[PDB]
Amino acid sequence: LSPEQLVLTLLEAEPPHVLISRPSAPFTEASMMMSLTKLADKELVHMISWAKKIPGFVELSLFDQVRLLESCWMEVLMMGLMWRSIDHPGKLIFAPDLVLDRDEGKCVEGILEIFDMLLATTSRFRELKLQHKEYLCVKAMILLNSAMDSSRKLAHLLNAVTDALVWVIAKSGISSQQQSMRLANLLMLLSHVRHASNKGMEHLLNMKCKNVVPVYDLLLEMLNAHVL
Amino acid sequence: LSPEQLVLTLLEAEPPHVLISRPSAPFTEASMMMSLTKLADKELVHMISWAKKIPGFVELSLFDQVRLLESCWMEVLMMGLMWRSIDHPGKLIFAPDLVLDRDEGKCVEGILEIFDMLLATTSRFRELKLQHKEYLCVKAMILLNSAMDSSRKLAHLLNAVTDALVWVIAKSGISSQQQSMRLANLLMLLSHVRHASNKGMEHLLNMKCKNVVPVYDLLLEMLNAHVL
Amino acid sequence: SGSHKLVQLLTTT
Amino acid sequence: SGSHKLVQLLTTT
Ligand SMILES: O=C1C(c2ccc(O)cc2)=C(Br)c2ccc(O)cc21
Ligand SMILES: O=C1C(c2ccc(O)cc2)=C(Br)c2ccc(O)cc21
Repeated sequence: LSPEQLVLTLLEAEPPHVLISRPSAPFTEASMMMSLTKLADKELVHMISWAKKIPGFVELSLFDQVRLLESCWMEVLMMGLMWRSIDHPGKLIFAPDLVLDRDEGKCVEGILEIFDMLLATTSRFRELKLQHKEYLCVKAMILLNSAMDSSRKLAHLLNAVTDALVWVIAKSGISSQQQSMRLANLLMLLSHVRHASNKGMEHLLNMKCKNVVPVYDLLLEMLNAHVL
Repeated sequence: LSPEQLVLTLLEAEPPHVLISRPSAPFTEASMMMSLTKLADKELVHMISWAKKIPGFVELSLFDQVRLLESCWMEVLMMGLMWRSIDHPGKLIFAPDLVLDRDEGKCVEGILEIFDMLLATTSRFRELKLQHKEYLCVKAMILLNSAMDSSRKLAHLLNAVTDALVWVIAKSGISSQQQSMRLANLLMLLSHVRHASNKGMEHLLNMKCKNVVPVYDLLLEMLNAHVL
Repeated sequence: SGSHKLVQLLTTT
Repeated sequence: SGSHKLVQLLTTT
């Protein structure tokens, strides 16, 4: 499976956007969390289907598939959020009809911090002019790199996606040194995504304990991350 | 300054080897943690000197120097732990007189999770055969990329360390495709360091609150500031 | 708990 | 976040 075919396969596997609408009135702490969690819940279902379309993912052991998904889900959700927001500075496009202003992050205690590192990272991806194909590779890499016989099969799958990303950057036409530098600049941002995910999951868990918003079923299983 | 001499300046910034004076008392729960925090504290002092020895770091605003070190210190400490443990499979070489077994991490609740994370990432760098000069650039990059007149100075320096790592990989003489692959593999591990670091901080904070480990002035400060 | 909904979506759908 | 330990080490040799 050549790099182009892998990239092409990821492009097709892109899940359609989940449509959710902003509540009628100005957000309240409860209505914002209900919105964010309802969207996350529905996107998680599609994320599972997306993952199965990633070459070799279904060939890993069920337990590994689970561990990988329990470990990266929020990062994947956020990587998708930043991409949708790439062409809208100061804005977070959670959904077509759910465009949040940084200032709206004031109604939920502690989420404003989250919105900021997301906006900051987005600005960075904007600075670098992240491309669609690049984005596809990176999101897949996040899933396969969340390693937080298949283990060997996993490494091979990550190198396949890495090769694809390398291939995409090469097609841009920049010098060989600049390709290396771009590959580096793009990947140095994964640490930021991982950190944002951590704050996000700590935050959501807190909102749940606070009874600020209900969290149950699939969203919950992912949150607890212990179905195994 | 050529990539080569920038790397030489990093080698020159390396902190001295630190010992904890006799790991006496088979390791129990209290003595283990007191040993780990005692060492962290000594290392933090050396870490400050190290940061200042990196060309351009002291040129950053005082506000930036502080925020960069406050966010990356645990990651840097762990990156150092891994480089020292790279040639000792199954062991974490915190110091010559502080060598810990996964079984010994069973003593403290929540530590086995951290140790396994660390051992696995160390095992990964070992597979990749991480070189001493790569370690130097990576550690430096951790400090400069922990950013969740002066802003432009940072990006400049971060670009310089990145250019140095690309250079180091080029001297290995391997294939161009393999150089890109190696670069991506090394960088993707920063996610794992950031992750284990977030877990160590959380465990350490809990320990502070219970007053289970002696009060360490510098370490206490680095810990408190980070969360807030 | 440990088999149901993540696991269901992964192997059932 | 200052106060002084980290800061004094950053401004002395
Ligand atoms: O669920 C949450 C999301 C989210 C939702 C959909 C999406 O596509 C990306 C991220 C964020 Br931000 C967030 C921040 C704090 C929380 O307690 C829960 C969430
Ligand atoms: O201080 C701690 C370290 C450490 C110390 C020195 C070093 O070079 C690297 C890591 C770890 Br692991 C750790 C885990 C849980 C804690 O509550 C405190 C620490």
